[PDB]
Amino acid sequence: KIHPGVAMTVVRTDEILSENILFSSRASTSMFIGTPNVSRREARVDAVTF
Amino acid sequence: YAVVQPLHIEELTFGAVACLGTFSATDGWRRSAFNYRGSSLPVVEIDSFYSNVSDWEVIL
Amino acid sequence: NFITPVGPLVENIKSTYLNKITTVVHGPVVSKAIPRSTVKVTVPQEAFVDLDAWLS
Amino acid sequence: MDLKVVVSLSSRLYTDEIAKMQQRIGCILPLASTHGTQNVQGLGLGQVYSLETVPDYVSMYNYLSDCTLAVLDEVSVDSLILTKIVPGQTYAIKNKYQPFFQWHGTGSLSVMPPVFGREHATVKLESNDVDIVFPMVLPTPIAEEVLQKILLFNVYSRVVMQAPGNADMLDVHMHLGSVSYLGHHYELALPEVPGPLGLALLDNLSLYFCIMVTLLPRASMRLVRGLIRHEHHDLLNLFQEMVPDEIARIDLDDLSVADDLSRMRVMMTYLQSLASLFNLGPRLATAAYSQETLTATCW
Amino acid sequence: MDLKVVVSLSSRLYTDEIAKMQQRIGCILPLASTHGTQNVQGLGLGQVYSLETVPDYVSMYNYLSDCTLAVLDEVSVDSLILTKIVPGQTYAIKNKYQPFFQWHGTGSLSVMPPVFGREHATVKLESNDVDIVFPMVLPTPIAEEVLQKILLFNVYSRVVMQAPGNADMLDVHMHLGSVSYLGHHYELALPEVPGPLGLALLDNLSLYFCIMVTLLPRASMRLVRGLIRHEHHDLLNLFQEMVPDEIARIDLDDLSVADDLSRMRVMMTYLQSLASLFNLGPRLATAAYSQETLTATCW
Amino acid sequence: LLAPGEVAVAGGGSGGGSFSWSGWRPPVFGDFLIHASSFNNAEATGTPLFQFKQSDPFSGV
Repeated sequence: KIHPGVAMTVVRTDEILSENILFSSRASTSMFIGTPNVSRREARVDAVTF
Repeated sequence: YAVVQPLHIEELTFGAVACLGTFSATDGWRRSAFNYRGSSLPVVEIDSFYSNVSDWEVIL
Repeated sequence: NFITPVGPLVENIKSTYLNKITTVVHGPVVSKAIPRSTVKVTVPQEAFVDLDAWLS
Repeated sequence: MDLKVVVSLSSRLYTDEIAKMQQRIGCILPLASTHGTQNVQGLGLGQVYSLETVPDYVSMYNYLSDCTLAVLDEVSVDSLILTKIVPGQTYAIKNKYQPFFQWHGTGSLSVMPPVFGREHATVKLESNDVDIVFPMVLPTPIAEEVLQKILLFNVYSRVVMQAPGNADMLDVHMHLGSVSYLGHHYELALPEVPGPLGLALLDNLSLYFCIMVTLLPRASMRLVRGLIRHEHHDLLNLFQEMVPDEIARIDLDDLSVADDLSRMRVMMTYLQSLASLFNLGPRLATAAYSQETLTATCW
Repeated sequence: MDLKVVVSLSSRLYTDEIAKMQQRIGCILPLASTHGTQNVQGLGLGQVYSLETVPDYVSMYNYLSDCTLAVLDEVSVDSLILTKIVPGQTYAIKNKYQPFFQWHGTGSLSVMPPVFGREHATVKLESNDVDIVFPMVLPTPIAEEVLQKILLFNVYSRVVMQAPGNADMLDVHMHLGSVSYLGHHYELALPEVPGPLGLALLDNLSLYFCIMVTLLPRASMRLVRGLIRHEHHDLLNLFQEMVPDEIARIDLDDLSVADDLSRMRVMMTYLQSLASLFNLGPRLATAAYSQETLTATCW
Repeated sequence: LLAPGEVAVAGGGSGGGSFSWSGWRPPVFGDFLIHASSFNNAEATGTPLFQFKQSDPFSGV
């Protein structure tokens, strides 16, 4: 525990888990919706995925 | 290569590898027992297998 | 090189002298029984080694 | 049955990059996940090949053989639509890679990282803060030629550490630096430092060499000895009148067929497995190619 | 899906040549074009295996790997009907190949160029002034023994021509003359002691093999010495002991870096092209076979 | 079952002629004749098998 020629500066970052509140005023955005669909893909031996 | 067998002509080979098929990742190979004769054996089982055999490739 | 892999069991007739075994080579391994049941290839856990987890 | 991915951009792109991306329609690039909708971060080859990290060129190969290739189909302001490449289907793919190599009908194509340049491959998306790096595809005969050029550099650059020799670093850069083709010479971008995973591939190669060297057939060695003196041939013109001294020292005992036979039997099994080391990437099969249409039908 | 291909003939066949080709009704023919209607100049190997020029083994190998195979189904007076071989389909073949090898169920069949006489592979169609040539289909374990034995017989014949003191020809024919697989013994025929350099199939195969043999101990020794690093592959030191004494003494200073780089590069291009050659090209797998019907269920 | 394609298309002719649907390929089965004392009947129905290539010609087992 002798001193070398130099000092040090230490940096560290931390996380807080805040649980925030949101406010959105009326009629802020307008959205357009398309028709949804189902599609077949990857028919394996026993199983088919949709 | 050190204990028993350093070197010879035919005895050089170590082993071979082949491929037995393709199955789905992210699943398959659960573990289960194989019950016979009042004694069990822990066994894995693969789902949705697709058998596909290739030849042996020498590893060494 | 004298041993050739063939594939998982599918059907087995049990006979006194000469059995008749049916495997599936190069195809979706599927059971041929009348009420269908899923077939899953089984390997003893003592021999099976996950190469992907050992790598990790 | 249905093979389509919709890659969604978080932010609109600029009118110049939508125009640049459209020149690449019909090109392959590997995406990370096999899902119907994805981000842009899995799209290119950009994460493995970054500006802040050195290119390995062998970790990049390993990224391609693991990923799932897809063909770019349609480009818009907020999307890029692709169709994934699965084993049991046929595809129509265009030849639009910038260092231009011309394909033959009924040939086999190969997929390799952007060996010829970082800048030839990338379309920079500064709107979405990403660089989309395309892989380079080649005909198989020339792709193997480039892969060999890259590996021998990892050895010879290290062997010649800092040599004032005019012969060194000028011969290994004129021999290994370029790949010639029909009326052209294409420079390769070769790493300043041969990194790991490229030397570890050459370590496996050596193990095959340490084996093969003990079982070389001697009848083969005595043939080349007789031909380098007595006859004149273009293949043996590499050797001058001078004969490699190693062969005269390796081959002393008289030829015996029963020994050279079993030497050939053991050796041939190693070459069969040696071939697995060289492919190192995904290969395509092409059945039709139009010189003018620039569209193959790959399988 | 339509797999039929109708080959139309310019002129009607003789009543004899119908008997010749019907005998070969079940067997594989490589097809130039994948389209439904075709010419007769396409199907044979007469393009690659021709009476006028010297045939090559490594040239026919490159063709069969790319080409489209097909199976004969019916022969008419002026027609030939085939069905293409494509993935995901099961076909029934017969074996009608003049040098006869027995097949086995659940084995691996290989399609290799005809290394026996022309007369065994060909059917001459004088009416159209063409000969159609069939590739030979062997079980792979038989095809390997046949390859490496005719390859050695070519090296030993050319060697004894140089100085008859090298080898004894009677001892050669008895080793390399026979092939045995699974209790069956076959006495193959050997290409009539050719004599000049450049007149047979295997002469390029042997030269690529013989040159790769000589360059290996020099080239392999640069690797293990150049690769030694801090933390290399752990098996590297163990196999380096294995190399013969006379190879460990190789002095790398005798050859300049330029000449050493030239020899190593030539060796790798032969090594890479010789590995895949020994895999025996396009292979068909088997799931059944009947000795009396001669019909294999292959895919 | 009596349909030209390799897989059955239900309804007979109805819905027939698609022939390109998920590329479902049927399995290729193999049949082996075994010494009954060589194979234990209590096997897991799915275990991978291996055939040793005999060296006696014109055998039947």
